[PDB]
Amino acid sequence: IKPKIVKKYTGHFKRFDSNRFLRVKASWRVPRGIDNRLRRKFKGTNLLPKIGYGSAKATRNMLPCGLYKFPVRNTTDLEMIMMQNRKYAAEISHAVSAKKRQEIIQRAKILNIRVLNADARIKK
Amino acid sequence: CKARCQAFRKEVILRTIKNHKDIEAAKKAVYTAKKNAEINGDLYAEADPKLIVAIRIRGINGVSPKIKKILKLLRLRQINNAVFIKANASTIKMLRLVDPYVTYGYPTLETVQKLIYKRGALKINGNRMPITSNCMIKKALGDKDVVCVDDLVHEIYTVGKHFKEVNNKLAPFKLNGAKIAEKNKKIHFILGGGFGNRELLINKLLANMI
Amino acid sequence: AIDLDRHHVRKHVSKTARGNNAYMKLLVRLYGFLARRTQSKFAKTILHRLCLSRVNRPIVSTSKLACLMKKHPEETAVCVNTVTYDSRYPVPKMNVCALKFTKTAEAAITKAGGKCLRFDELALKAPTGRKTVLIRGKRNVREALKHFGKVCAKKNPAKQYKGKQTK
Amino acid sequence: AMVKLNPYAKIASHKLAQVAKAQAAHKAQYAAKMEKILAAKKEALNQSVAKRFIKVKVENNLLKATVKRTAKQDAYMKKYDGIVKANAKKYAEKIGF
Amino acid sequence: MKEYYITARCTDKAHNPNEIFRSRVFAPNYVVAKSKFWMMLKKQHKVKKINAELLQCQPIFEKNPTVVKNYQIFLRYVSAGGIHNITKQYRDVTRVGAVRQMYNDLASQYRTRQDKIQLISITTVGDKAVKNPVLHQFVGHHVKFPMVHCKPVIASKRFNLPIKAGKLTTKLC
Amino acid sequence: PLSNGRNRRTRKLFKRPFRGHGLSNTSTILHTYKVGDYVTILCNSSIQHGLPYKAFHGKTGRVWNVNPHAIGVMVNKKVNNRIVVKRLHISPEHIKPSGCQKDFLERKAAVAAIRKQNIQLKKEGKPLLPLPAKRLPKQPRPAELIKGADIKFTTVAPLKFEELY
RNA sequence: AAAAUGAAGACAUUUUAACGAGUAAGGAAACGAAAUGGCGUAAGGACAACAAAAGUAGUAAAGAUUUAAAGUAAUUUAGAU
RNA sequence: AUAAACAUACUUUGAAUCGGCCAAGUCUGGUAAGCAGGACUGGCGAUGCGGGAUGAACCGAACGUCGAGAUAAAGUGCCAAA
RNA sequence: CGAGAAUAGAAACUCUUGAAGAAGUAAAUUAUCUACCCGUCUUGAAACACGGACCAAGGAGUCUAACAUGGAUGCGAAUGA
Repeated sequence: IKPKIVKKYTGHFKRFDSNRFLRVKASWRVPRGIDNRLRRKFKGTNLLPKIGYGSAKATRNMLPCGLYKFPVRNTTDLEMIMMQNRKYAAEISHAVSAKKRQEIIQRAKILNIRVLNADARIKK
Repeated sequence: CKARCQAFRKEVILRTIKNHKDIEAAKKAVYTAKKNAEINGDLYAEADPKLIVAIRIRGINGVSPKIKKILKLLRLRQINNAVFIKANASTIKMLRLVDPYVTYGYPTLETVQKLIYKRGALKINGNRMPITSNCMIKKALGDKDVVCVDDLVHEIYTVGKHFKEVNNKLAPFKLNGAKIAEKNKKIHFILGGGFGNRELLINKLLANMI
Repeated sequence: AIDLDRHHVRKHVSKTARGNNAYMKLLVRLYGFLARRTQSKFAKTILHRLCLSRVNRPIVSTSKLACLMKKHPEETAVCVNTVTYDSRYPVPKMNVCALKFTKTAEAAITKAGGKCLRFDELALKAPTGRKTVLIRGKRNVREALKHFGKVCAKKNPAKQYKGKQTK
Repeated sequence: AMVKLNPYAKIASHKLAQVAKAQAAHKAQYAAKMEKILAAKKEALNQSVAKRFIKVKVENNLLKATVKRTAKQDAYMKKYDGIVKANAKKYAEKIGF
Repeated sequence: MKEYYITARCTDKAHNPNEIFRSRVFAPNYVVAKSKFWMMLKKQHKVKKINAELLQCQPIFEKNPTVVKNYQIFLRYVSAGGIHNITKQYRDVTRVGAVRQMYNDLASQYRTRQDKIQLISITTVGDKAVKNPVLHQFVGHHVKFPMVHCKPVIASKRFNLPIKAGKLTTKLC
Repeated sequence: PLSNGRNRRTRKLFKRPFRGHGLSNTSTILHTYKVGDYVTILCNSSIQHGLPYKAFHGKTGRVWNVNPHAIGVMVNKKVNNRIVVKRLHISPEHIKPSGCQKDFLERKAAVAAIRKQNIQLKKEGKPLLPLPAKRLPKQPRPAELIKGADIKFTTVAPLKFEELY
């Protein structure tokens, strides 16, 4: 089973004037100017992050496959979610070598756990 | 155990039968008096209404402090909010002072029923709980000898002894929007506007707002 | 919108044991459960007084307990605060329940034949409270209260924080 | 939900139905009547324009009775007509100031 | 526009409670009719709502709304200069019908809004007593005229097409 | 811009009432004030000694102390955002008995008469009389019938305008 | 805000109701029914495969460029080079 | 009479601020001023949204993210929904 | 005719599309509606008010000492030493 994950806003909340100047990055910063077009919520430019945009509590932080991410560094770290294979999905860390990745990928097949990095660092 | 449900249902029917007797009997007496006075060639003076329903017409911006307090005393703290008000020298003067911000008039029995059944609510433990059963009405107003919704309607319409306690338990109704006036709500209804005393014509407005 | 007199703000009442004391946390757990189930105003009172700040839980000495227990011979004084010892005056025989007993106060109460209880034992013995006398210490005896206000005031002057060349 | 709140709804709905059913029938059993009195004043019209319509003296009683009533009720029809004539005169004088 | 018959009595020290005031008020509804009645009582008899009781507010309906009558209206209105008394005549079948004509006519010719006109009285006059220069030509028995330049009539909005086909023509009707 | 004199703006406030100059009545100095009474402060400009401040004129206060020649009065004064208690000592010439409780003391007497009759009736066993009804704002008057035999009608219509010159 | 439940679940519990604009300014940490909740930089003390070889790393670390995913957001996570 | 228990009474510690501006069935000086200065209230400042073509103040109405409807000021020849 | 009540009765379905790529999402372009230059002083700035050509790194409420209030802590006619 998988609930319908509903997102209230699929875009990105870009910083103000980030499109015009390359020194202003795209990471959001609430404008604190006294005459700012955005913080005054004008027509056209009135897009600010608010708590109302938050997604449903039931489906928050849930991957599109319907499971919650769980990072693992070795085969032992897989045993912490072997009771909840219908809720969590494994995630081999970005620094785990290719040798340790095969043991994690093989073991998760034994324990019937879905791995999202099953196609990482595969040989030629 | 749950055999009291049968006894409670019978008791509610007896109260409902009794209440409809009082409303019907008073209606007959008024009709008979008018009929007889016409036969004798006399003049019959109708009684003034005892119940008044008032709706808040204007918003919360631009209200003088005197008007701001009166609208708070009548529980008209939001636009399109309706309450039941007793009629006397004090309240009629209070409504005249806040005339531009409210329209009011005299409800009919059918108007009272529809407002209570559809938009009714009670303030239980500080929570605005909508009316769903006679058990909650009995819990809130059992001490005041109002144990069913039809007791509640009869008390409001006839303004009984416990009107103050019953009326104060009823949360202010939240109404829809409707065509407020012919010209606009900046003039009195007498001039064809929106605010002021509409008398029995307030039931047409309430029909579109319930 | 709606014309509210004021908006919703947190009610300024504490409802848990301030700080990270594991034992005081359990005592609030015990009496929040007792007051919710037994519905006794005594457990409601003790639970409320367990959640006050340290400054608002003033001490009660053994002299004050003795005077208040004079015409209550077979009773258990209940004060939610530390019970100090008044070395000026003797301590009679009585049972006290308190959060903490001073080393000398506990010896004085015990040596006279009395008993020093904790709040867990009191709930075990008298949960709703039957032979207990509720006692709290004095709040206005703090020296900080002397300097509050205007020292130039004609009616109730303050007390002039001492400093440079105070005469 | 209405029954749960107002158990009297069943008493004043069945009894309301019986009011409706009969009241509808009264419309029917007044149209059959007003079919006779409307088909007895046609054969008092197409029988009056036809021949007589100077020869303006046409019979006073071409209209024929269709519903039969006793003599006592006949006296009450003229008693009622006198009252409604007085009521019309009573009202007209009043509003005429 | 509707006509109402209103009565009331005054119960106080100044006025004896055996004197009943009557009036016939033209108003869009009974609420407006009462307001015109109460102000008439207050400005002419010092009678106020808080010290008087209303008795009747029944409507008045036209007895024969199928007979064409020449109505005469005596009214007084307020202009930039002062207050004037006027007498206008209208041809209609109802008393409330002629008053509707009077209010529209006054607001057009004299630019006088409704809240400056007081209708003193409305009566009915004969055929030859109409002195209106235009209306005097229709009170006769043998009025006759062809309505020329008729625009063709549409049965309903259903056939009101924006663009038509072929040429267009008026009607001599 | 006024000045800050003790008796500024008192050309009309301190003037004696028309044809009311000269001495005052002797009931002013003969009326007996008791602690708890209600009095009204009314400055008498004819007695310049002990004249109360003009801001207390007409304020209704309570008698809190009675001295040999002066009557203590307790009145409320408004300050920036609070109300303070003012305690004065005024000679009887500058005050006046207050009738603020004139009707309240009459309804106190009515309930006392009923209560006195009730205790006698309870001793006799007969039912007790009820207490007087509370005052209510003007209620909607009930329906009434008017006998038309002695009823006269007068038509009301708008009046033809007549010039005032 | 009020009721219910409460040694550990978990999503900072469950239900009901009311509310949510805002410059200057305030709301330090901790406080199980938590007296606002969190993201990031660097260094110090611990913890990190519980069965005696116990976090990742030449089977490719940090960093850099991008593609996608999670979060209202600060940001985090993973793939490829 | 009506309203009021997340009512009421506060205590302690402290921030920013005291250049203001507009409206008017108001007033004073001035010929007058989008001038200068005041009484009462509401606003702008601190404020976006719908309307007045445009506008700090006018009219309606004050804002968590959305869907569906009934509306307000005001409008319905086209630009422009009617 | 009929409320209460006693007694018996009944709801589990169809079609289309999708690894020959469904639903969703993202990027580019097009089209309708929509959008004045940020920071600052100011009653009021998009202003014909000042600073700003662009990018990277650095960059500004800190430390010592006296007092007070306040939240957590120890002891308590003593506390600290």
